[PDB]
Amino acid sequence: QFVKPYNDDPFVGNLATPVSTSSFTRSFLSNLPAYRSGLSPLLRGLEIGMTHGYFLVGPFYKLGPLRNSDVALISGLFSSIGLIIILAACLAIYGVVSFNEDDNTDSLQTSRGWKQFTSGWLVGSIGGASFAYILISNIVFLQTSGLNLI
Amino acid sequence: FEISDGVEFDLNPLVLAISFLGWSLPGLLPSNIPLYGGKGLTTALFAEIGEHLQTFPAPPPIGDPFWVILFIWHSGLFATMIFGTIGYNGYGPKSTTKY
Amino acid sequence: MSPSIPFLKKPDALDGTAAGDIGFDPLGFSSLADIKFLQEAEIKHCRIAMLAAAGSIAQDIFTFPGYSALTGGAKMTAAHDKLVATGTMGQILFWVSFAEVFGTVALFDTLDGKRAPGDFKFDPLGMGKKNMADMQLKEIKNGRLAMLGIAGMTHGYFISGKGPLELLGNF
Amino acid sequence: QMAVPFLQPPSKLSSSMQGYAGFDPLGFSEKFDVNWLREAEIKNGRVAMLGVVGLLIPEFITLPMYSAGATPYDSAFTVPAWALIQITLGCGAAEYYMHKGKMTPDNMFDGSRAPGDFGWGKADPVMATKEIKNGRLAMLAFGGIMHQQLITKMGTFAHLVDFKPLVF
Amino acid sequence: VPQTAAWSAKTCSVMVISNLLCIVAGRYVIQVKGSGPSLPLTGSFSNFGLPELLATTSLGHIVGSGAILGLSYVGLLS
Amino acid sequence: LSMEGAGGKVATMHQLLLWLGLLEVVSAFATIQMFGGTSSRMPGEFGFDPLGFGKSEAAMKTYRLKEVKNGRLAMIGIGGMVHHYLLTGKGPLQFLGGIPNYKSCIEHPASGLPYLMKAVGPVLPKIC
Ligand code: CLA
Ligand code: KC2
Ligand SMILES: CC1=C(C#C/C(C)=C/C=C/C(C)=C/C=C/C=C(C)/C=C/C=C(\C)C#CC2=C(C)C[C@@H](O)CC2(C)C)C(C)(C)C[C@H](O)C1
Ligand SMILES: CC1=C(C#C/C(C)=C/C=C/C(C)=C/C=C/C=C(C)/C=C/C=C(\C)C#CC2=C(C)C[C@@H](O)CC2(C)C)C(C)(C)C[C@H](O)C1
Ligand SMILES: CC1=C(C#C/C(C)=C/C=C/C(C)=C/C=C/C=C(C)/C=C/C=C(C)/C=C/C2=C(C)CCCC2(C)C)C(C)(C)C[C@H](O)C1
Ligand SMILES: CC1=CCCC(C)(C)[C@H]1/C=C/C(C)=C/C=C/C(C)=C/C=C/C=C(C)/C=C/C=C(C)/C=C/C1=C(C)CCCC1(C)C
Ligand SMILES: CC1=CCCC(C)(C)[C@H]1/C=C/C(C)=C/C=C/C(C)=C/C=C/C=C(C)/C=C/C=C(C)/C=C/C1=C(C)CCCC1(C)C
Repeated sequence: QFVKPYNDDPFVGNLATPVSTSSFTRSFLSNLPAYRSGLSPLLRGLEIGMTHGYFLVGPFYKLGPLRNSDVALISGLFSSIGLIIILAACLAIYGVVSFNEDDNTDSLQTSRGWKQFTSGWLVGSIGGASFAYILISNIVFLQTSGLNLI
Repeated sequence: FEISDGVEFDLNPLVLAISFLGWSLPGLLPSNIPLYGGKGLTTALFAEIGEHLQTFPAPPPIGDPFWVILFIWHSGLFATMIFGTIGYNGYGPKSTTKY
Repeated sequence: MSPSIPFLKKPDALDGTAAGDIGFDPLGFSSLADIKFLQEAEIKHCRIAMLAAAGSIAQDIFTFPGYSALTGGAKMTAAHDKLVATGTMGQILFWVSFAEVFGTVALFDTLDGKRAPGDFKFDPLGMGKKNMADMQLKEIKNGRLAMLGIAGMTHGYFISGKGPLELLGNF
Repeated sequence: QMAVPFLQPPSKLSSSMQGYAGFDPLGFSEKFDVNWLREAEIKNGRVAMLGVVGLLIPEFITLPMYSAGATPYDSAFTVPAWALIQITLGCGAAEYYMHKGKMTPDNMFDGSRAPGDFGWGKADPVMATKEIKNGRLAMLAFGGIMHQQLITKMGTFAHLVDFKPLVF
Repeated sequence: VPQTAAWSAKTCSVMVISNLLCIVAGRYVIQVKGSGPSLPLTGSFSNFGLPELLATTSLGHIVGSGAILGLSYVGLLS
Repeated sequence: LSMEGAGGKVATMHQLLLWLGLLEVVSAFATIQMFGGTSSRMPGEFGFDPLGFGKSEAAMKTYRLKEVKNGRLAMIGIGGMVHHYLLTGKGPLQFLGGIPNYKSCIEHPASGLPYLMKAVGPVLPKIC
């Protein structure tokens, strides 16, 4: 009843399941930036990088080598920036290798589309890391994970 | 709401309410054991929630009856929720499959 | 499009027919839950909050004989506590639960679409026969105002320790 | 007229049935045999009427062979339990003989037997409504009297001359 | 240690009622009947077989023992 | 904000932030709708016009130009004011009055972003 063939195609290597083809799943996936409609590859990259560079600062800030120092947050931001640069390089090389120069009109599966996506991802990631750095440096609750209220 | 590609699901919250009451009203059955105090499972859970809200940021210490009461109450609640959704959707008023 | 928020678009789920519908739903809970369910919840909150606010004020003005002796001068939530031991709040809880059983059946009907949300057919004096729309709008408006009022009364009590009218009398 | 006017009318129930007020908010008649429900209602009401009388009269008169407790309800635990088991067995004999061995839902109403009709007398609709109303009132009143005697620990008439609070 | 009361009219009554209740219930709940005669009874108890009687009495004894021990535990029987 | 701690009496800035943040989340939804093209709202249009100055489209255009121009001027001016206050401990009207301000500089508490004045003394001149 709940599990069925994918797209009514019994011989495709997939099954239609609640996790895979439910209404909530479809809405969530179709509203994520990687799939939302109307966004340019640049805007997709911007949103995704913003979201990712934010979470990156914390692990580095609170568990890095200079975590028990007075420069822990700056060190964390710096290490996030380095990782963001490495991942932007990965994105760029993947784009140049995978996508040939034929023009499919910026569909995120084109050379131009992926270039825009990686540029937006770099900008948004650096911006999000900086925003997280500002918020952590200025709010005590984030520097102590709530152990200021104790 | 579609639980799958084309399968619809009611998702009635009254099922949740009924299952919650079905597990919680029996939970009122008091016990004089130290864990419950003198009270039942649901009442003990409410009392612990209030007691540890008074001391908000500090968590209930390991060994506090709060953790055991929480675990038992939620185990029973989830069991009753599963059984209630099964009854409402398979044995309910609009089920098709003879279960 | 929305009347309440001129610059925001009218909520899709809100048709504008319901009482107190001015297109106020910036966050979008109407899409999250069935509008009939939300309307029933809103009217239930309206009524219980109206009773709670009127009760706060009336308890400040007057206290039933004997209840004062049991309560020992406590007010608002303190009274609740004193009376839980007596079992007064226990009787209230039991009977409200008994009513809410048939409320559950009525909500089954409402979600099935057979019953209008908040319609318990309780009009013994027939005050709503003349202008049902006006009466429903008044119910919703006063209920929202009473929800916010009981919120304010309870939180002023938490701040000061005084009562709704006592705080107004002295600060 | 319907007892609960904000709820769908109970379709199974009908005016021909004694004590019909349209009061099936939770739809028991839709899930269970209505003849079974009617027979159970009449039997519970009859037992509860006799039980109210049997909770009130012992307070005044106690049989010679028995010793009375604090309340008629406590007299159940005071008296020999042989008596209680023999009451159970006599009631079983009465049930078998009354129903002619037709004690199960599938066979109880065979022969076009009106619920609650054991042939003791003719059936009058007004008298049947009287019986069912009195039985319902006696069921609720037996609950009340039994719990009053249970908690108060005093006879019902003494507790109406005193009116102490019920506390536990 | 819990209390287990000595044999008494109360214990006998509890056992007898548990057995009778389980007999009647076994009338309602036992799906398949074995193949043989039936104990000499008419009406509802018209297919009561000896194996069904034995099964209902076994369950009645289990239930009576449980109820006796539990009521002694809570102090009601004793 | 120093008095708005957990064991504090006043909640001035927190109240301001609460109400302006409700307004700002609603405006965030509005600008999202405008960006997506679903809504016909124009930039900066909140429907606030009780006195109806800009009801006429030509009047609306002239007033929009005036608003943007004065907004740019105020954007420059408030930054100037804040930096003057950080340097000299003086409000706008005082700083306007005193010209050799660095002679009559008034004391000022720390900014709350102290690191931003790090280079003022070591790298930069500190005429005071
Ligand atoms: C009215 C009659 C009556 C009364 C008053 C009682 C009263 C009592 N019975 Mg009961 N009992 C009755 C009838 C009655 N019984 C009947 C008819 C039977 C026959 C079936 C039994 C059979 C029975 C047994 C077998 C036992 C009792 C016990 C008890 C006493 C302790 C139970 C307890 O609190 O455990 C509370 C215990 C828990 C909450 C923990 C249970 C967890 C166990 C250890 C493991 C189960 C986990 C399971 C494998 C996985 C979970 C399910 C999974 C699908 C998620 C209690 C006073 C117990 C006793 O005497 O102990 C001293 C006992 O062992 N009774
Ligand atoms: C439902 C009604 C009912 C019926 C139909 C019924 C029929 C028969 C028959 C018919 C075949 C016989 C032969 C018989 C015999 C005895 N019955 Mg009995 N009896 C009923 C009710 C009670 C009650 C309430 C008590 C009781 C008792 C005794 C004693 C004990 C005497 C003693 O004290 O030694 C003996 C010998 C008393 C008891 O057990 O007292 C400890 C007691 O209180 N019976 N009884
Ligand atoms: C159903 C029905 C019927 C009915 C009925 C009934 C019983 C209807 C009852 C209606 C009631 C009780 C309505 C109550 C409204 C209360 C409000 C708006 C309170 C506002 C408080 C505010 C603003 C406040 C405040 C305050 C705050 C925040 C803080 C304080 O420091 C200060 C202050 C106190 C000023 C009847 C029986 C007639 C039959 C009919 O056929 C139909
Ligand atoms: C929208 C609307 C309405 C409205 C409204 C309202 C409330 C409108 C309010 C408009 C306001 C408050 C406009 C303020 C502009 C300020 C400027 C341009 C400041 C420049 C400062 C400078 C250049 C400076 C400086 C300086 C510096 C750098 C350092 C200082 O030491 C010296 C100095 C001072 C020289 C109304 C009510 C009509 C109704 C209508 O239906 C809807
Ligand atoms: C409340 C608070 C604080 C605060 C604060 C605040 C409110 C701070 C505000 C700071 C502001 C508003 C700074 C503005 C700087 C503007 C500049 C440099 C403009 C340059 C314009 C140029 C070069 C224009 C050139 C122009 C252009 C473009 C084109 C041609 C014309 C020409 C003239 C050339 C703190 C920081 C003290 C912290 C404290 O804990 C809390
Ligand atoms: C799945 C599940 C289960 C249980 C509940 C639970 C909530 C945990 C849930 C999981 C939730 C999860 C995983 C939440 C994670 C959230 C994350 C990672 C949020 C990230 C938010 C990012 C933000 C704001 C970024 C802000 C960035 C800004 C302004 C950047 C601005 C800038 C940019 C972009 C470029 C130029 C410079 C400038 C102007 C500074
Ligand atoms: C002592 C002893 C000796 C031998 C046998 C056994 C061991 C079993 C034992 C006997 C036990 C017995 C006889 C127990 C019987 C218990 C009884 C009769 C309990 C009754 C409880 C009654 C209750 C809840 C009533 C609640 C009714 C309500 C809300 C009604 C609500 C309402 C309705 C339905 C419609 C009108 C409006 C109103 C009034 C609001």
